[PDB]
Amino acid sequence: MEEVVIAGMSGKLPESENLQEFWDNLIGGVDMVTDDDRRWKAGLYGLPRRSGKLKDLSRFDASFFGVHPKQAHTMDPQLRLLLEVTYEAIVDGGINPDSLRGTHTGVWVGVSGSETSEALSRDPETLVGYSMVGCQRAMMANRLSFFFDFRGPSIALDTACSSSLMALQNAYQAIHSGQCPAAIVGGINVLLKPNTSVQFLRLGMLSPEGTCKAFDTAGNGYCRSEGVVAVLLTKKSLARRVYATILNAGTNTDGFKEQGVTFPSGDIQEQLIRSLYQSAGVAPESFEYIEAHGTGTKVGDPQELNGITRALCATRQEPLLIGSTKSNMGHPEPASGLAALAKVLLSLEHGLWAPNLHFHSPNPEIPALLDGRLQVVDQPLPVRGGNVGINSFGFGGSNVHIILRPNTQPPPAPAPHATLPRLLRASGRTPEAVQKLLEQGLRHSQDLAFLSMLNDIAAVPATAMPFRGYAVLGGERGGPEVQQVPAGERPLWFICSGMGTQWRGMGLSLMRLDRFRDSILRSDEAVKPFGLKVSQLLLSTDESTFDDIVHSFVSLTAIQIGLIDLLSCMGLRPDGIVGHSLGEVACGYADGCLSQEEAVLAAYWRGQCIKEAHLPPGAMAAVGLSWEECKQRCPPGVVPACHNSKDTVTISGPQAPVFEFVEQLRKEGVFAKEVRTGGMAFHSYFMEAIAPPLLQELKKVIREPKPRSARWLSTSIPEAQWHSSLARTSSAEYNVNNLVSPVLFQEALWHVPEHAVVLEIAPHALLQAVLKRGLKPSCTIIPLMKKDHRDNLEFFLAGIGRLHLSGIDANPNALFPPVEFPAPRGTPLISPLIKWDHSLAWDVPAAEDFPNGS
Amino acid sequence: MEEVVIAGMSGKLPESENLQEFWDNLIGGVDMVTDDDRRWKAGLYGLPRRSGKLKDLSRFDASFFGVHPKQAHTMDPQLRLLLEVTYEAIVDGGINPDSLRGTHTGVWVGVSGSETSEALSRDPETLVGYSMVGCQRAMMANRLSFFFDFRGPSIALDTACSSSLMALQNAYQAIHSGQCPAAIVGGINVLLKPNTSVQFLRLGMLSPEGTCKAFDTAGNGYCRSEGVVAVLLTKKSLARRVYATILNAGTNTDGFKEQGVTFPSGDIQEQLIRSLYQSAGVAPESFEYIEAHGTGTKVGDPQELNGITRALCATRQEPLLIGSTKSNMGHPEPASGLAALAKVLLSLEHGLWAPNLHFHSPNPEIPALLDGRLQVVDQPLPVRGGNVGINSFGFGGSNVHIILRPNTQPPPAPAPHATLPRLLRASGRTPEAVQKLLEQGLRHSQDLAFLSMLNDIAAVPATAMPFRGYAVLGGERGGPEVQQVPAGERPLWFICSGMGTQWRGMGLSLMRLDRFRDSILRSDEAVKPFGLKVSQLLLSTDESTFDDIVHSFVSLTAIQIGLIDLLSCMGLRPDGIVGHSLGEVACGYADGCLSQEEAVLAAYWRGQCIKEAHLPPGAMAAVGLSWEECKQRCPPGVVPACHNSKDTVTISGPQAPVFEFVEQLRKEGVFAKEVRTGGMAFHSYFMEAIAPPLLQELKKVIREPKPRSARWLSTSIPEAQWHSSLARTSSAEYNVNNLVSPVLFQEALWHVPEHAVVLEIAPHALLQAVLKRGLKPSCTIIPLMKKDHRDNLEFFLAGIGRLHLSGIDANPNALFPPVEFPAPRGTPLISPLIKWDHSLAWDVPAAEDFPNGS
Repeated sequence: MEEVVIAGMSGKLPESENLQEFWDNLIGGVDMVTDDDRRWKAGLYGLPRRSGKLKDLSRFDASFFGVHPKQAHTMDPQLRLLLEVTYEAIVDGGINPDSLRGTHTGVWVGVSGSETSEALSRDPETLVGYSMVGCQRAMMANRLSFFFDFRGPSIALDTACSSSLMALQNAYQAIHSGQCPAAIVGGINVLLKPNTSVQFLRLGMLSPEGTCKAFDTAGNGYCRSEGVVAVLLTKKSLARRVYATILNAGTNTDGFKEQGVTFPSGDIQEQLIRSLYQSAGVAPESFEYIEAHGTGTKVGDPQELNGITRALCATRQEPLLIGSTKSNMGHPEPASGLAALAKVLLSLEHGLWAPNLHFHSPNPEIPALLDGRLQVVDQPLPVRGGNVGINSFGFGGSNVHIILRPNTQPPPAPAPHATLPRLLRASGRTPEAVQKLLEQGLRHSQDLAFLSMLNDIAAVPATAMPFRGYAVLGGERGGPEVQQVPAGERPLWFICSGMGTQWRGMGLSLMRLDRFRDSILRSDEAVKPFGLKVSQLLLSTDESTFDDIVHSFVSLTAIQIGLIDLLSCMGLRPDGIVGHSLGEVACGYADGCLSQEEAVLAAYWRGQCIKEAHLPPGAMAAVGLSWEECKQRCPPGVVPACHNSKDTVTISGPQAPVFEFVEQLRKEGVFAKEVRTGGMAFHSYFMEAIAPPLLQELKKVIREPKPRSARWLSTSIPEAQWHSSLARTSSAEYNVNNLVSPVLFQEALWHVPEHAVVLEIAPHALLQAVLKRGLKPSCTIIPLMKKDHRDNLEFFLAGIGRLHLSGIDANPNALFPPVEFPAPRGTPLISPLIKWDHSLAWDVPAAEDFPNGS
Repeated sequence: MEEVVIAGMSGKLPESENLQEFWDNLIGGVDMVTDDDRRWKAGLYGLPRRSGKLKDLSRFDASFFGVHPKQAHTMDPQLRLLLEVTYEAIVDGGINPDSLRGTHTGVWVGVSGSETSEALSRDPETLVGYSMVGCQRAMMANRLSFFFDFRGPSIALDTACSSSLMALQNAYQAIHSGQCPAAIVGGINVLLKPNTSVQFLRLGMLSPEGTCKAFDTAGNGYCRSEGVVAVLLTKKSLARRVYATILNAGTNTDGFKEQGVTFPSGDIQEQLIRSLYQSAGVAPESFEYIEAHGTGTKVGDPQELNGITRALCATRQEPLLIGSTKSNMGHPEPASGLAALAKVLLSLEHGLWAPNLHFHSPNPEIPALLDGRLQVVDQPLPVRGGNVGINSFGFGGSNVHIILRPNTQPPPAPAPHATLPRLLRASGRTPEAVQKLLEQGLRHSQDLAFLSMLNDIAAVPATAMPFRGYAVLGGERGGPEVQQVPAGERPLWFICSGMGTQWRGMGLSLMRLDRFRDSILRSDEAVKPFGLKVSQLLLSTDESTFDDIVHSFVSLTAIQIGLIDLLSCMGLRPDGIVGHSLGEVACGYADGCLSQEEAVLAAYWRGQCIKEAHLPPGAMAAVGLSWEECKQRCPPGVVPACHNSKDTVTISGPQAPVFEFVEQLRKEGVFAKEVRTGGMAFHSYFMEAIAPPLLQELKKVIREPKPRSARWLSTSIPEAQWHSSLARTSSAEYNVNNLVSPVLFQEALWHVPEHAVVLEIAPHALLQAVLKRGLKPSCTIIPLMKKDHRDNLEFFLAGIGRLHLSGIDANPNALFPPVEFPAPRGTPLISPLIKWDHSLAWDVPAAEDFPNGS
């Protein structure tokens, strides 16, 4: 009752390390079968010289899959290759494999031989026990279920040549019945000992020329080949990527035949095909292509093709295209179904049917090839539309047939959010893997679904993949950044600065993000009744607006609240919060003890009470003196205000004490930074009378307060008063004490741990130099906005990107509108982009480890 | 949506050639594991000396399964044994295998090793191609599907130790979904090369003592064993025999474990058990026995038993019985599930739980064994009632569990038809097989369901099983009769005699049969209005009744019609019909051109017209003269009447011509048999006037006649008049010509073919001596009734029995009321009663055909 789709694909086929190399060789018309001594001699025992073999067989990333190096040498090579391509298939689906770690997904593998098992057990005096664990035929599925933590059925089955498609049929029935949510289908074949080829030669099944002349007059046998293929099957609701939908799948057996056990029977195959499409409810006119078994034998090809033309070409009125990938590749026996399925799905993805090789004249015993009812694809011709049938028949008599419907999702309509720059994060075992992923993301910068699945597969722990990277796409600067991430957990800390950081155009560039704009409009409707709206303070800003201190207060708190909201939808939960005056006001929303409206009205009421009453113009000169030397060198009535660092302390007072330290700024090395904000002496004794009018207004907004958390480190309260009744809750008296007390921004900074990642929440990171000398040198400081930046959205996205390079997982897909659930076809492949650590070589059995009759 | 039942069982286990030998060894407490050099040496390579092995491995009936003797030598022995036990399982179900020849039944076999394949391919210069066909792992299922002509899925699967029960689980899902009507589940394991045992020894899994000390403190490993088991699964409506009903079946996998791939996890097993019974809807209180995996390892037994006591023994209030057949037998790896299932089903059939061996003290790490919540069966204790759970866990991590409910059908209530004698037919390859079946049927003569399934499995062609036999059970004579049947088809011919064969008590003994009594009452209601009823002519017969000729006529035709009805429900369709006067009247009902009422009224009207008019008393003297000499030696007005043979001709005439040939009977060798029937000259010139009154009455009964068939050979019409208008239909003029013409019973007999089987339909076979000298000597004449026989039902059943020995298939189950569809439990097993032609020895690989490190 559930729809079953094909979600992922990966493979290793002759002269085809990756699935793309496979496709290229297939459409290139290259003879992937070769005459090389890569496994045994050229023509020993009278064997054919030509065979299809894999490029390499001794490469395995043993540390990733957690196998001991002594156990990896005594493993079946086909199991090592199956582990790697099984990871690559899940990643090709767009699914992180960690989301299937407890589920009931099953594994079905089609194998037919275990030659490594009998090569590794020839000497009973030097045996090891690990050869049983790494080479037994059930372990080809059980090791996959063990590593990927799969709780479903784990079966290895052998059904001769139809073994791989039979596994697909059983996995189909498991998903269809609701037993399993997902499944993995595999198929493996490796040619190691020549005695099996001598057996097939004496049976009469091997061509002397080593060629599958499919549907040809000169066909006299097949050519043996290798291959390791895996696909990922899932229900429709879990699929990020869809290649095709399996309409139906079934099987039968020939039964008794007078001719023999080996001989094919086309009547039972015709019955299987007709019963399948009937039960599926599809008309035979709707087909356009059928991938035949097509092994090239003398008696098998007319039986199969006459069965096809009886079941399908009765009342059709159109030619039916037919092909066979064994003419391009050779015939891997238990892995022939998934290799043909890979060719079909690659042909559907690229829009062109891959041609057949070695087809010159039709077989005269097949009359449908002579009048045009069946047409062999011998040239590349485009895909028009309809269903594709795939059948594979074993020589024992097992018949399997699949009907699948390709997906035809068009590329989406253009949208105004598609012009915004995006983030792309990557991970890998080596720097080259991260470079490959980032450069392929740069090549396809306008493909939104491709970037979404690439961002989805990047959340791997640093112990598994120790190299991470990022690149900002769609911007003007660009540039991949790759570095090695240290292992372990690093705490994330939030620091939000105070006043003096406003400018012309605060956060406009990232007003294009929807969630930031929603937060800004929420703060707008909150201050709307109070004769104010921060939207004109954002868009219609000139120099007559931010010299006011009320507008500066609300335009600081709203921007910090919007940044915290963006970080909260990002998935990030802070471990420690420490602010600075109005930053400490926004720390209430950062901690959750405040909400939007109370924070914005508290900031506006602070500004309103300050602008209501009037006190002598104040100063904020900054001097190059410590905290203790400033108390003894100020005149009476002049108080130190800000304890930023051990060398930077801000003084507060009137103009004549400000003019007093102009002369002492000439003396020695003393800073003469006299930056003021409206000429008002915040954090001073001049506002001891400001609090009682202000406190009255506040009690009407932050009534029934909530207690502060242990993560919030207070900066207006000294350390010995942290347990008092005033500093447990974020009440109205807590906020008015912030204005009348000096900010202690040094003793809060020494409680930050050793390897913390510090995020600065400010419209301009002017506290970055203070935090560098004020914190431990094993900390990372990341700014989020920069004053007078042309595209501040690119600056924000680079901060999120280097947050990925520190070790904190943060998915930038949540910032943008989500992509529709089926990806459109023609989306680029992901499984060729995965690279492993292949610096080591492992043991492979040779031809001398098998009995030669000596 | 369909109920799945276990219908058949067969097996070959250590020291257990048949399933009964297995049961005996199991309850006998015999250690089926031995220390003999039956496969390799005693303790070479440091291997344990003890192992469980089959009794013989080189026996195969190659001609029955149609394999060439050169192909049989290069076959896997385990496939040969699987073919034989697969036939035995179907026969044990009570089902003829020919009724599944076109159906969609599937085959699932659990294998794990193919050592014969690598022993037969060691020399690439002397290879043969047949070793691929007979030893490839897919062929273990494909050869079964090929021989038995099965169209369903044919899969060989390997899932380590749980491989046999996994096949049962998949076959369960196929029947449950409605995909398959029936299925065959197999499991095979054979120990041939010692290198695999050395691998298991180095892994640490083998006990040094070669003992499975299940649930014991001293358990340190398992003992390797052999075994070939097959069961037959079917839907409920097809089952003649039910062992149990599968309530539920399922599987899962352990997934990732910190301890390793090999280590068992009881938590996932507990989850599987709890999910199964929940989905099945059965309470955990309803269980009474669970067959554990019970391999005897140090860390596996506490994990499995603690998982069982968490899933099952939470709120139970009763002890739960637990056992393990591996303590009796050893551990066959991929065939452990079906062997345990065989032990459980044998224990349910015999009413006693088979005890465990080698259990002395409980494992201290299992606290449920120390307080009584789990109880080990170490003594034979009776079966009380409830469900039985069977689980088998592979060492790769595959977990499978079965819930099955035993059938508790009581033996039926006694009935009056159970005292009647029955027929039992048998077939076999040898005379000893037929003798075994007949003597086991004699031992259980009162078991009706057992005899019904034995009669059902006996319909095999003579080319397959050339020895047939029969025995009449419940009679007083008895005696098995065994002979060799000649091959080919033999035509069946019906001959029904005329008058002069009546006696006192015609057919009474077989009035107890229901269909004969129904035919008699149908003829009774037909003649009821005509002031007659043949029931008092049957029961209330004395010597004042059958001296009348009307009663003799109806009591001949009714008995012959009832015999023909019994033969028609028997399944038999005649090839040639030839009668004799009133026999030729009953030939109309034999041919189908007449019905019951027309035949009975025609016979009664012949008698009524004969008894109406009166003619001079006639004679039927019989003389020892030929047909031509009788015409020249009779006086004028005296006509020869019956041409029985070349030496026997009946004369017809008055008393004074009858007295004339008394004197000539003294002369030479002339018979003086003057037997008359009422003193009336039938087949003579004295009844030329009898026909016109008779014809008038007949036109009112056999109005609108039907044409005679080519099988009916006329005896009142000469050969040259066979195409005339009088002899094409069985009209009223056809019957009145029978009375006025001589019967030509010789020229009809020369048209009978060479090897015909002749059946005599008469209440007393007085024509048996005539047919012996009148027919060819290659014909068999079978009488059906004998005059003055004490039990004529035993005489009829012996005729049907020797009809089976001729070659004609005839099932005597149709004569009696049918047996209810589920057979009651305790019905004797059938699969130990099948014997083969095992006079030849085939090749088995030795230990020297494997690499020893030389």
